[PDB]
Amino acid sequence: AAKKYDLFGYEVDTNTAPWIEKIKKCKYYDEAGEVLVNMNVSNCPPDIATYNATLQCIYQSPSKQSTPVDNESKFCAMMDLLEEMQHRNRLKPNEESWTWVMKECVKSGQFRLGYCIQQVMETECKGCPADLVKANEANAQKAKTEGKEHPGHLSQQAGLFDVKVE
Amino acid sequence: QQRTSSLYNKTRQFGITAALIEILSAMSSLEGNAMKGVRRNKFWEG
Amino acid sequence: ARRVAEELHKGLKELADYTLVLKTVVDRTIVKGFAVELAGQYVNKAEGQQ
Amino acid sequence: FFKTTEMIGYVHSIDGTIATLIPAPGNPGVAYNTIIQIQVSPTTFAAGLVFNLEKDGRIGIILMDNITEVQSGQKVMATGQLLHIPVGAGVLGKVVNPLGHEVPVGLSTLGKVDTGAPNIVSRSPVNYNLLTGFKAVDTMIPIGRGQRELIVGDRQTGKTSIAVSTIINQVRINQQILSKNAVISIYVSIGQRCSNVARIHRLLQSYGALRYTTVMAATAAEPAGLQYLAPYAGVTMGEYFMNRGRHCLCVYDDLSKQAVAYRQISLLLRRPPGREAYPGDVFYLHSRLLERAAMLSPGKGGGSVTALPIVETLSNDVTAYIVTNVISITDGQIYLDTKLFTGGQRPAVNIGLSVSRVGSSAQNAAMKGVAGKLKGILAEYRKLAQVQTIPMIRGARFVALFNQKQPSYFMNAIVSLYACLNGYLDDVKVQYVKFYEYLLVHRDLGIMYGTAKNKFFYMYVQELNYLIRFFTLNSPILHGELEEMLKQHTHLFLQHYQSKMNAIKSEKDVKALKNLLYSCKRAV
Amino acid sequence: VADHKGRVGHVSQVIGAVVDVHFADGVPPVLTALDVVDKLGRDEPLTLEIVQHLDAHTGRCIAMQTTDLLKLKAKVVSTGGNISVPVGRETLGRIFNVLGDAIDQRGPVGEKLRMPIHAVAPKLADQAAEDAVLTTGIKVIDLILPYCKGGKIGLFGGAGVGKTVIIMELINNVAKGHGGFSVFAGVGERTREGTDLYLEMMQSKVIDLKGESKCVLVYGQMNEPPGARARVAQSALTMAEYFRDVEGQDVLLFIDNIFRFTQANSEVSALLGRIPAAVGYQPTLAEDLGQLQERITSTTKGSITSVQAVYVPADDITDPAPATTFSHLDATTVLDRAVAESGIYPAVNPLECASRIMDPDVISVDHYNVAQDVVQMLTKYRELQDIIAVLGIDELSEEDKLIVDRARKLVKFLSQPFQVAEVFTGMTGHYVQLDDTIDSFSGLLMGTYDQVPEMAFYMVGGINSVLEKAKKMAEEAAELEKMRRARV
Amino acid sequence: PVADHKGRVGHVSQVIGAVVDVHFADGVPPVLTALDVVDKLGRDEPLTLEIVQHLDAHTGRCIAMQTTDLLKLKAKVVSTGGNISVPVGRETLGRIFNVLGDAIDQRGPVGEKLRMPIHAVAPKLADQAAEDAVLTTGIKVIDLILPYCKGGKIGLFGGAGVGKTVIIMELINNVAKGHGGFSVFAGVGERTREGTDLYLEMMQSKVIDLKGESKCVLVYGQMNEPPGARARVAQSALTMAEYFRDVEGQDVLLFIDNIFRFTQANSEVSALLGRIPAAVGYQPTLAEDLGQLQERITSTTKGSITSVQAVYVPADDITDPAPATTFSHLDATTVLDRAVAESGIYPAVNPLECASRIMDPDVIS
Ligand SMILES: Nc1ncnc2c1ncn2[C@@H]1O[C@H](COP(=O)(O)OP(=O)(O)OP(=O)(O)O)[C@@H](O)[C@H]1O
Ligand SMILES: Nc1ncnc2c1ncn2[C@@H]1O[C@H](COP(=O)(O)OP(=O)(O)OP(=O)(O)O)[C@@H](O)[C@H]1O
Ligand SMILES: [Mg+2]
Ligand SMILES: [Mg+2]
Repeated sequence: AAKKYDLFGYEVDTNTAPWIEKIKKCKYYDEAGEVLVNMNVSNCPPDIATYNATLQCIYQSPSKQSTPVDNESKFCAMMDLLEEMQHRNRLKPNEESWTWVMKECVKSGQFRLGYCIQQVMETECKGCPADLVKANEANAQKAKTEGKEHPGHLSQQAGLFDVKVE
Repeated sequence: QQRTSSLYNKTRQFGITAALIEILSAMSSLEGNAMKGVRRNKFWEG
Repeated sequence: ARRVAEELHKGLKELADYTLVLKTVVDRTIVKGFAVELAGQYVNKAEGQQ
Repeated sequence: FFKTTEMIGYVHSIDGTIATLIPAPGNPGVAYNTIIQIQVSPTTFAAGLVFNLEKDGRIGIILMDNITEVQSGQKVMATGQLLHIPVGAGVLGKVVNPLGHEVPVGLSTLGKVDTGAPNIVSRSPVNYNLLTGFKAVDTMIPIGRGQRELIVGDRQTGKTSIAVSTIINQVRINQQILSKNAVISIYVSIGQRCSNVARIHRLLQSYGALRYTTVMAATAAEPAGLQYLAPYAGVTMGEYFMNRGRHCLCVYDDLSKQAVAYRQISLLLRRPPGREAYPGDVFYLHSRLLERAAMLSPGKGGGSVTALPIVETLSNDVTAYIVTNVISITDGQIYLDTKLFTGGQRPAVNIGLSVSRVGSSAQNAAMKGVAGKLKGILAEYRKLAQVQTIPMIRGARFVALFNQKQPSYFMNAIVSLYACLNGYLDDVKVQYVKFYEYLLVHRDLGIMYGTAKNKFFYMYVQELNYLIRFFTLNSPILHGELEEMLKQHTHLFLQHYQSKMNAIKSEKDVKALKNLLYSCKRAV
Repeated sequence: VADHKGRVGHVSQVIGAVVDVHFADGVPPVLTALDVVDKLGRDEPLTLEIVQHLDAHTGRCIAMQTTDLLKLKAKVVSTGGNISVPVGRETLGRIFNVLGDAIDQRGPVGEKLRMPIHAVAPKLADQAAEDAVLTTGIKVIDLILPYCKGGKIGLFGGAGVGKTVIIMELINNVAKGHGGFSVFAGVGERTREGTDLYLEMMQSKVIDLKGESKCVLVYGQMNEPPGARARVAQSALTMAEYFRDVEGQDVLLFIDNIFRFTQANSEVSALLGRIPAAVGYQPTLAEDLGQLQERITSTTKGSITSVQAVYVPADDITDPAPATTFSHLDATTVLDRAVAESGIYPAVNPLECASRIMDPDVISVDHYNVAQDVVQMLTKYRELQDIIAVLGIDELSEEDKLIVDRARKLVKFLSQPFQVAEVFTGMTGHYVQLDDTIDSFSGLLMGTYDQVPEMAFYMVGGINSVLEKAKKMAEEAAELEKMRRARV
Repeated sequence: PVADHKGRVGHVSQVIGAVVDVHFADGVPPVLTALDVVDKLGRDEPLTLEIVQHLDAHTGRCIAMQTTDLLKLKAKVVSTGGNISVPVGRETLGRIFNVLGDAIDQRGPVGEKLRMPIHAVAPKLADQAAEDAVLTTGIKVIDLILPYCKGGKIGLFGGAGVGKTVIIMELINNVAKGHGGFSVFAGVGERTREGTDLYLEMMQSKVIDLKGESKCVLVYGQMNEPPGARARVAQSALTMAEYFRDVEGQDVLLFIDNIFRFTQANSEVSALLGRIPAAVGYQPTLAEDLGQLQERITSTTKGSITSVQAVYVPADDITDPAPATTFSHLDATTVLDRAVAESGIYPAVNPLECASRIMDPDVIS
């Protein structure tokens, strides 16, 4: 729209649409990160629209890479991206940004994370989508019925001279 | 005592380092000022 | 060796009018094969103790 | 179509590692700082670096490899190029040497090693933190990406462990977040022992850090040329990622031995010795190295090379020539006092002398709240050292918590610090702090003794690390549940565990409790 | 041969950053610049400045860039004169290197003239005779070692002792409010520090790229080769002379760090083939500083206030470089590492400091009398501290203890939190007026404040700040005695 | 295989002190090559030279292992075809050798079956041991407080009057008894009086059984020998130990007495060549010289060599470059105090003054 300037005052390209197209054509969500890297290297700072597309890819992508990666997490990847947008690029996440996070929690089954996001959206955004909240509660109940509410290694009781300190 | 023995050691090391350099800088003057080349003289005239 | 030297001579434009003389030297290291050096360019087609 | 090389001359003198070349009359000629190849055998070659072109055409080479096979009268070929080493992602997880050759380990981009540093208008202030995994060094001595942080200490004080562990602490983070923010690592060993390199390599492989780490080794037995050149090659491999919007964690172990190697080469060339027999340009040796580490500007992509040079002092003397020179180049220092290390307080980070000049702006909001107060609590503690006021109690607990062996996950570290800062550990005895921390992190007493009321804030939810890092623990979203679980954990611990530990008199029980504490101290 | 523009020579020896060039028509005059015309796969130009004549045809030179990929028998062409820098008001608001090229990636400078870096110093008849007090806002500097307007100032210090912080504080306190112009010379300093300064100036609008600026920034940093780091000071000083003379304008010249200039000359000297002096410096150490420092002076046309940071290697203040610099300074500020380790910032060592305007004929009589009295007691305490170290405080006379207590309060009082070190100190900076400092220290000597706690003087401003921190400390004691009573 | 430079003839060009320049018509042999002065000269011992530098394509500078008296210019010199060769095998047990690997014990021919060069590259990074292992010395103090590291270096601080000789002999006996490994003792700059005493004592303890089987080799480069010998005797002993480590796969013990004299000897040699000394006055290659020696002492996949080196601190300055550089390669420290000995405690070891790096649960139980 208008001229945007960097730290020292040099202007930056604002045509982020071509890169958003590339992000929307990625299969694995670790490829979207490379596009963002290329954007910065080309002096094209990402904007909110680009981040929403990236968060969508992290949610719609099958995996991080073609080969499995140990301890991979979509939720962790998305939250880090928001931190970059908020605390380093000084761009406030919008409602759409948090909706993707809530969707992943529902899809993954991490109901305890979903609770926190629900409060986050209500506090910052104009509430939380009703369907996601109800779905998150449904996941919690099924775990409660199935006895998976908490990790079970924790429930086993141990005293002073019983803990194995591992 | 520990602070003074530390400086004594640091002073008997700096002393040996800085003295050997002095004597080895003069060795280079007396050696680097030994002009050489191909002397151009009427050597037959001798 | 002569064929290699002639080919190297052809490549060098700056030696267009120079005539190729061949001088043989015994390189103590090489056990088999040869090598050719002409105006800096060096081609080795030799081997050493395996 | 022959694979013609370019002969320049013949080896004339071999004075240890340095050497001289006599030109062949009327031959092409060589350039400065280029790489020459001495033909040890018709098929094998040895590398050398041009250092001096003389009036008579004689060339001054610094030999690098196969120095035992170099003999006078051997032909020398010229590459005509400055040393370019293989760099990229295909070199990660490998052990190499300064020349780029791979080093076998017991079971195609090229980078120039003579590139200038980024200029004034091609840099930016550090804003992204680089977590070392140690509570003391992440709270009181923040380190940012693009910073040069010296690690100064005496021998066997743990200088390497604090750095190598930092290379390990990034494994978990790199596996979760997008690969763009992953911190690839280079470990340059300069003059160390081959045994130490093998131990470090196997330690990294155990935690699976080789996928994001590469090693560049130059053992003591190797000639000075490789040692003098190792850090330049290591940073060059790191500059590959910096110029592409990614981050690196080049570590040098250690610059002190590099200076010795450079001094050796200068003295063998008979150059004017300076202070402590070091050459006059020893400062420039490290200047052109650490300056190549920077936080590139957004226009240049926003990459970074974080530098962790290591320096060895003698008798805790920080006034040495080399130590002061490096301190005058880096952006901060981590001082590892010998007395603390021998006293059982490890990693023995002397917070009093340590400092970070540019790292405050990188510290995360969550840690910046628990740190500013921790600064005052510890500052008073040092001055005060039996009347035990609140600052003294909290200060003592903090010192106990700083004792670590392995890097701690961010969530575990910050939560423990917050608990101690708010006084939840006041009733806990100092010797039992580690056991309290282990229960808080690994175990969960609230779930154990059927008294759980929280919905999401449980320490077994490792995904909260990125919510604690986004909202700060003192947020309306996470603050309420954080206090509840801490209160329940403290109450249960005091009711069940500490009470029993205070009622142990049997000698067998005493040994049992003593060994429990040792295992907890070594594990969180 | 009077004019050598275009004279062609050939490289004959490359020892490092030192290159010999053979001109068959006669070596161009000394200090002449030459360009390596031959393209040898380089990415940057190569300019060599003549430094010696070896014969009627050969000449040794120092390169201002790296000498990589340079072969013998490479074509060199004379530039027809010495290295020159843009000068004028067009330079304002710009970043330059040793060669006068702009490195701010903004646009053409458009200077109306270029002037040579090497120039003759002012003569005796041109020297000035004005003595005033440059009020910095720092208690120790203003009271004991007052700075003189238009006078040389030196900040001697070790590594990580506070040289850069003090300069930034001075820039904030003085330079930003200074009506005249300023030149910041960076010589062998961190490139990050230069980046921060450029951003800081633009925030304060001392460099208004869309308006009018008042600061030039010449930078040759550690990464630069020894040749560049040696001549960067001359280039920056050249601009300052122009402002002083051609415009009669007051100038503030901030040099950081002057020591690297001497080090750079030492590094090249070892290559030029000179027998080293003591320690290993070049035999011309004194001459080089004299030529450079003599040009940094205030003449009858204008005034240049120069503040130079000096690095003391291995904390050896007797090192040839810093030792020779003392004689070229009106004001001297010596920083001590041990003082810093005690939590006292700035770490000025008042006993080892000196000033030229510490004269009743210049400063007020009360200022002189108070400043002398403080130093006298700080000298008594040092002697007493030798007895205290071994035996203890209790082994002193009754009056000696009183001196110790007053001296300790003086030492604590001299500390001050700077507005630039808020991050490190965690406290808001203070700006103490000259009159407040004089009156505040006078009372402490008189004994009027013998009933104030010692730590109430630590990291404060004037006496008003002292008497408020004391109040808070006493009130906080009520939260330690009332709580005690509640506990009991 | 045979090296082409064997039998190459040259002539002594220059002689100064212990430094001799030899000119070879067909080309100077490779550096570190050994040459023999065939010229008779009416001497009492043969003269051996070792090439250390190449002055030109034909001239080479060497250091004499014996006195260079009666050596005239133009004297014939014949190359030996390689670096100094030392006998290696089980036939060297219970025998005394010098730098050149010659039996100085006057007890008949060695009768070795193989020889090895003095200078050998250190084990590659791929040959390093998979994990650190403890060396059970059989001594309660050492095995408990300062355990030894298999393939590590142990600085045995202490002088005469604390039982150093008996501790050395006990370790030699225990290692063979428990681990079945042999021992090599290297007297570098050793007083010839003390060297004789050790040989007599070892015969009395039967660690050197002349009529039986011995479990120790001796290599003595005493003080009386020129600096060119005192700088290579340690390497010769190390070569003997390497043979047992690799060919036999044992866990050998290499004693070096002292390691400071090795630094001093290599410092004198560098000075003779004219190299500019570094700080204090040691050779500029101080770090490399120790590295080329210590690095060869490590635990490989075949065997191991644990070294017990006696360290001397000059002027009682622990920051001196020699001990300072040495400590960077020491894995353990064993301190002997006279006060402990005077109290009737043997071995006289100060438990609180010793240290070890394998004192970690990750290594020991
Ligand atoms: N945080 C720690 N907790 C416990 N032990 C530690 C810690 N850091 C280091 N150590 C131990 O201390 C010893 C020395 O560690 P390290 O090798 O890192 O030291 P260094 O500074 O590299 O010394 P050197 O000069 O030998 O390289 C090792 O046994 C190591 O396991
Ligand atoms: N006035 C001050 N108040 C508080 N801390 C200070 C002050 N001056 C310096 N320091 C501390 O000392 C550190 C180093 O200061 P500074 O950057 O001025 O060093 P220096 O003298 O320029 O040293 P060098 O340039 O060799 O690095 C700062 O990062 C800060 O921690
Ligand atoms: Mg280390
Ligand atoms: Mg500074």
